[PDB]
Amino acid sequence: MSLVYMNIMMAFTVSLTGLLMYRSHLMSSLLCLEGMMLSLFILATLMILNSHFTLASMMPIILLVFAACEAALGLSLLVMVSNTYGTDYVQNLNLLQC
Amino acid sequence: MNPIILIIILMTVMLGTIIVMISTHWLLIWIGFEMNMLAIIPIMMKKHNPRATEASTKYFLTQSTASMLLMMAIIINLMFSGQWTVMKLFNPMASMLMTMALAMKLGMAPFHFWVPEVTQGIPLSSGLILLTWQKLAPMSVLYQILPSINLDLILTLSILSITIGGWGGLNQTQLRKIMAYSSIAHMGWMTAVLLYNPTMTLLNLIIYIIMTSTMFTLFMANSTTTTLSLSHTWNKAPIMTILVLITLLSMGGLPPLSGFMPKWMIIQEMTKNDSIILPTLMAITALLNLYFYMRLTYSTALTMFPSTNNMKMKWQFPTTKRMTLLPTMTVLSTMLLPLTPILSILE
Amino acid sequence: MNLMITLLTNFTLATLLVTIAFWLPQLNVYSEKTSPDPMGSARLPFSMKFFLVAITFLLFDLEIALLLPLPWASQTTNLNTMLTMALLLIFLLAVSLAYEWTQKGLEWTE
Amino acid sequence: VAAFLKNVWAKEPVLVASFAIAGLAVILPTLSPYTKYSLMINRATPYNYPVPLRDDGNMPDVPSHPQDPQGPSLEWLKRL
Amino acid sequence: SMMRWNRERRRLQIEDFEARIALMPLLQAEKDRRVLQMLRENLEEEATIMKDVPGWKVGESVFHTTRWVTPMMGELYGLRTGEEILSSTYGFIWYT
Amino acid sequence: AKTLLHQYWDIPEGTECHRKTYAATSIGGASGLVVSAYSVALKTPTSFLEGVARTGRYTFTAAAIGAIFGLTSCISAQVREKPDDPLNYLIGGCAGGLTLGARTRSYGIGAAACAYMGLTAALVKMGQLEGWKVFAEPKV
Amino acid sequence: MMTYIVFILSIIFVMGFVGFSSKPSPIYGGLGLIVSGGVGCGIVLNFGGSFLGLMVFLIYLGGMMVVFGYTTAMATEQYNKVVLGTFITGLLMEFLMVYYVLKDKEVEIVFKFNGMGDWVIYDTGDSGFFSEEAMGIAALYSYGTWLVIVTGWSLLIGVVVIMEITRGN
Amino acid sequence: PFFDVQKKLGVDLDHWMTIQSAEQPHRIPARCHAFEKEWIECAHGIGSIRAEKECKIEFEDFRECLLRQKTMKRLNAIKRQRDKLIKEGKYTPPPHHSGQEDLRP
Amino acid sequence: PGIVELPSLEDLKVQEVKVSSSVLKAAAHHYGAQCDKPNKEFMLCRWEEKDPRRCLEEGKLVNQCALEFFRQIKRHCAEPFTEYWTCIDYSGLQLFRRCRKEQAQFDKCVLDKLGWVRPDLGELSKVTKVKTDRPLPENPYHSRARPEPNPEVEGDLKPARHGSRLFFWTM
Ligand SMILES: CCCCCCCCCCCCCCCCCC(=O)OC[C@H](COP(=O)([O-])OC[C@H](O)COP(=O)([O-])OC[C@H](COC(=O)CCCCCCCCCCCCCCCCC)OC(=O)CCCCCCCCCCCCCCCCC)OC(=O)CCCCCCCCCCCCCCCCC
Ligand SMILES: CCCCCCCCCCCCCCCCCC(=O)OC[C@H](COP(=O)(O)OCCN)OC(=O)CCCCCCCCCCCCCCCCC
Ligand SMILES: CCCCCCCCCCCCCCCCCC(=O)OC[C@H](COP(=O)(O)OCCN)OC(=O)CCCCCCCCCCCCCCCCC
Repeated sequence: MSLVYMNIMMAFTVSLTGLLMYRSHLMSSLLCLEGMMLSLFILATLMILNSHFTLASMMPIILLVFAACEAALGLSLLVMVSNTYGTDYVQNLNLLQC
Repeated sequence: MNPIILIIILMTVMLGTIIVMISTHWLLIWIGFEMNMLAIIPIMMKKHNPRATEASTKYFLTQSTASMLLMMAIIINLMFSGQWTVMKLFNPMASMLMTMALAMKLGMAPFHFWVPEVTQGIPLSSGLILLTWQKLAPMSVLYQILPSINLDLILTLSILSITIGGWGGLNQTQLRKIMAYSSIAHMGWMTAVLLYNPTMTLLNLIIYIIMTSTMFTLFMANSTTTTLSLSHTWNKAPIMTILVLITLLSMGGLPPLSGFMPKWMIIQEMTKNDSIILPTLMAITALLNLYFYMRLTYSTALTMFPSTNNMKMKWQFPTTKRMTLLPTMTVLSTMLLPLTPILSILE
Repeated sequence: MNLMITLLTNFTLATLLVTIAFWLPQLNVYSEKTSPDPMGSARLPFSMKFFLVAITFLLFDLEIALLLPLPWASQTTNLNTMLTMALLLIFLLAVSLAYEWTQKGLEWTE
Repeated sequence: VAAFLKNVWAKEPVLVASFAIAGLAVILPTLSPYTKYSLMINRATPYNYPVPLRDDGNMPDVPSHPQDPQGPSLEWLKRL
Repeated sequence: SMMRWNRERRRLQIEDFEARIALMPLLQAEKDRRVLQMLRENLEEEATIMKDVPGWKVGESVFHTTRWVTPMMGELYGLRTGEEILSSTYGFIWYT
Repeated sequence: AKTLLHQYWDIPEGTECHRKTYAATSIGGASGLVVSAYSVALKTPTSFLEGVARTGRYTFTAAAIGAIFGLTSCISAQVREKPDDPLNYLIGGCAGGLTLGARTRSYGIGAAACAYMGLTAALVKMGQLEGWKVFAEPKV
Repeated sequence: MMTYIVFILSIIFVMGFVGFSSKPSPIYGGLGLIVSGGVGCGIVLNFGGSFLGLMVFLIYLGGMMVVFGYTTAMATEQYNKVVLGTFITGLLMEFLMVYYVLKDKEVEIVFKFNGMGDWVIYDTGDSGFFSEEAMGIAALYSYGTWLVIVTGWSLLIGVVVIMEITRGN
Repeated sequence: PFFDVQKKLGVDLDHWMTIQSAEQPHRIPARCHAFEKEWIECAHGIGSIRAEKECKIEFEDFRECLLRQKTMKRLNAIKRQRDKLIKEGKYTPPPHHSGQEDLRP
Repeated sequence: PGIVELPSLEDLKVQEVKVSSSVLKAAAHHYGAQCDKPNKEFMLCRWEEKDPRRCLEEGKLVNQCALEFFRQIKRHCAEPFTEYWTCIDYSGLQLFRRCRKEQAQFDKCVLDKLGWVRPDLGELSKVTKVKTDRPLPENPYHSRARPEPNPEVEGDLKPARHGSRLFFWTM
């Protein structure tokens, strides 16, 4: 298939493995999650423009809006963790081991 | 929480699951999962302690990862089919990604690693919603894509869920983690029979939701989250020990109880398809789930652990908690095996 | 293509003026300065209210993103449905504003 | 109900103007004689090519030429 | 004022669209002969290039159907120069 | 690693000992790398050197189990001249169990791994013989 | 070179993700995702997605990543080998993909991929006096009624949900 | 559980965006409208198991319309052999493949 | 698969309308009024055959009828037409509304010397009927045979023989 689709899929997998290998910050995890969402937006957009499938052109905007709402929810969770420990470090989120 | 806001948020949880169940477009499937997660996050943060914020953060991260893998599976389906019908997928890569996404949303092993934490971090009612209502939408999507689900992948997920949910509950003393590892093992049982007969998948899901709702309703009616506080129930309310006895013997699949009903039927549908080793090892691994159920019945009904003195004050008050459908769910989780051929209503 | 030329010219003029502004007084040899804030050394206190107005911006901006195809949407032949859903989206932005109002979310940055 | 209106018009006239403009925007397209013409103009606008019909022999309401009398006319739009 | 002027602008839009409609059969005939010209040129040059290659059928359709498929961009401008490729595939996107 | 098991089963029993031994060694090495990957995943080592030491230990342990399994099974099928016989994989599984006990430096684990892995390898041979399906395709 | 430009932008796009997947700090991570959003927007714009590209700017970058940078600015107090090694690793993996598919005109990571420029697969016609992408987005109000209902309900629920969980009571 | 509420009530909540061959604004066709119409009208009602083997040809034509893998592979072959014969000196382009001929209309 | 059938380059030779787009836009309404019939025959053939290779000759008739349109302008009214398409040609959007007096002079000269009436607002967008002698394409999509459907359900529903037949249950 098309050569640009390779790069958009590979970008999704790069942001996946960034989201699947944390360092310390929860914000870096949220950024990897939104990089995944951005790559999904780009790939859906290039297909829908490429196929001239007219009614799915509203689809990526929906894919934006919901997920950005999702992002807002994630930011609030980070802030609540940041209102508990002072930082957003994921190693402070370990009370549920016992 | 404001009760009007609580009602609107719970109707939004239900509306997300309904939009997953009734829609014919993959974007509306993804939208229903997004709406379900977005509305269920405040139900988990109902009490505002750091454990609920940690549980909601872990739940958000796993369900958001699953939603993004779901949308990548949808987008690859759009690549290789040009359409959006919620049916079989037209690429094994999209099938693998959607099976991974739904195994994450169900918390099947080895994506189980959020289920015992999050259930421990949230209250018992939100744990009831997580372990019963949050299974219905991904099992519906698995119900509709079973022409494209790889056999080896879903059976590996099934046996790994049954074994890990067996060995996980053997070390536990918290009741919510016990119900969570029980959840993992039962989801393994439900997806092991998905490609063979999905009616028995629906049967196992309904019987599991009845038994789980019975156990969480008993845990709420007695205000018990640990084994050792459940062991004070005989000195407070001796009927509840008999109820947790018969319901924990039913969740272990001991006949003549109703929880013997699914797994037997599952074996009954896996030997027709000439699989003998697999339901045998599944049923042998279910003895682990039975073992920690028997541990709880020894702690609660069949012996009497020592109580404290302040229990004498709690004798002077009856339970004013709304035990909604608790006799109904107790009957329907124990005495239902003579009505086993009712399962054809799920065909 | 003309747009890419124009963006490159604007970026090049901006980078040129920034390089000139950062390196024209560096040619002077003025002195080396030692120089050993209202807050003394205290950590940045988080305010919940700035985060609430930023999230309220994001949510109303998503509602704006839904509202943006209206000048093209008015050209449809299903005008009753288009008008109903347009008034419904502006009404849901208004209901989000009213719920943000009446639960004290717009307070001390009103 | 009249004292409430003067009270909120003295205290919060921005919100009174807001709910008044919003209420007019809601109810007034269902009361206007020109709302029919918006639909009529949007369906009179030819974005597409008017793909012709194969003449079978019995279509007296379909013209053979654009300057034929039968067919949809737009004198209502030229006049208004 | 906006009522009168937008109604006149809609009448002007309909006049422009009717001019477009009246010109479209000439443009469609020219476009059909244009794309068949380019495909026949590509077919003849494919015939005079792909002679050494074993088992090559010149003009072999990749579709099992015998229906006319609308030609792709690379099917028309694949053998031509990259300047015509750019001026036929990014020009409207890049035009100002 | 689906082709690993196929190139293990493609050689007939008691015929080519070296490539059977190498195929079982490679299958054990793949399984040991899987165990090593999940082990350094869920349990963080204190260093990179400790992590690769755990990885090499588990990989060499499982590879030695596979090597001595395939060697003992093929030599038993050679000297007994019985290729379709699950007693050969019984002795091979017990040899791999003694290998696991020597790697864990303990005799009780060795006898347990002998018994259970010998029964497991006998069951795998019987499933190869009578066509037992564990991932059975849906037929009805 | 200019016939490959969308592909070239995609390369920068992948490099941009290796900018923040290596996770140097959430602030440089936000900067890398902003640059990635701009170049992926350019990819969208070079197919004719003008409205969708300006949604990448206005709503993703100008709306959402502003809130990411804003929230990040209210954490991580203002003043690696792992980031450097992962960055050069992703760089080398992407340029090895580039080298393979440019010397072979075919590659196969998971699927087969052509090595020509992606201009080849476009359409050779016109849309008349409209943009097809614009009319398909404008049909959100005519054809997308249920989609508008569930989207607006999710946004209203999102406002309510943020005001619940951020209250702390 | 696909509770088919849309067919039970007769409402169209999401069938309109489901296929490319559906009703589109201003009757804009998809680039693979005809192939998808043929694949759907082949595969309609006969079930998916019979559709995978009795309608494979229309599905292959439709997938090859969508992704153009055979077309791009054929253009790769022609362009690669063409540049190889340019390198060998055995081929020269015509004037109408160099831009010297004042195009048609 | 099979070999695609392209027509020869001789089958694509026709006398081209080598005028600019403002010349075409200035003459557009009279072109739609006068060159109605072969244009609509061609576009009927073009939407029915779904193949340009089955539509060449009618297309040539379009390119035959356009030229006879322009010669009949070039013989009689070259000055008002030139003065009108130049003014149409000035505008970057080629507005009709900027050029109403040159339009009025061109319409006056054409209606006097040729009797052509300019079409009113609404007329050129009508759906017209076309009487052709070419046949209707019976399979314009070149569709092959469709598969036979599965056999439907018929017969009155009898009860289940011995009930569920589940292991020991008699009902
Ligand atoms: C003029 C118009 C009006 C005309 C009226 C005509 C009638 C007048 C009399 C009205 C009353 C009629 C009653 C129904 C008809 C007779 C049904 C019957 O006896 O079936 C025998 C049934 C089958 O034996 P059969 O000799 O082949 O059939 C004789 C007839 O042809 C049976 O006929 P069939 O072949 O058509 O039967 C169909 C099928 C026949 O059965 C089968 O095809 C085999 C499958 C049966 C279920 C096996 C499940 C095994 C696993 C679970 C075991 C649970 C634990 C056992 C009990 C523990 C303690 C509660 O039935 C079922 O599958 C339904 C399940 C069994 C329900 C039987 C009716 C119970 C109603 C009262 C319940 C009270 C509690 C009972 C104990 C709870 C367990 C049932 O026997 C058993 O399954 C053994 C267990 C006994 C069942 C209950 C017996 C009913 C009377 C109970 C009175 C004592 C209550 C003491 C206090 C409460 C318990 C502590
Ligand atoms: C093919 C199948 C398709 C689908 C079929 C239908 C599936 C239905 C699945 C139902 C799942 C129900 C999940 C629980 C109910 C949802 C709301 C909830 O959790 O309510 C609990 C409520 C909260 O009150 P609160 O005050 O917060 O409690 C804490 C005390 N301080 O109140 C309490 O805490 C009070 C304690 C009692 C609450 C128990 C409510 C149980 C209701 C469900 C019964 C079981 C399901 C129905 C039967 C099976 C149907 C398949
Ligand atoms: C039906 C059409 C569509 C309607 C929805 C869309 C409207 C568009 C505008 C959206 C506005 C969104 C936010 C509105 C929130 C209203 C509630 C409110 O603000 O109550 C609090 C306020 C007292 O103010 P306070 O709490 O102190 O806040 C600081 C400012 N002083 O209390 C007040 O100030 C009292 C204000 C309420 C009474 C207003 C009456 C206006 C009457 C206008 C004419 C009739 C209009 C009929 C339409 C329906 C009216 C209900």
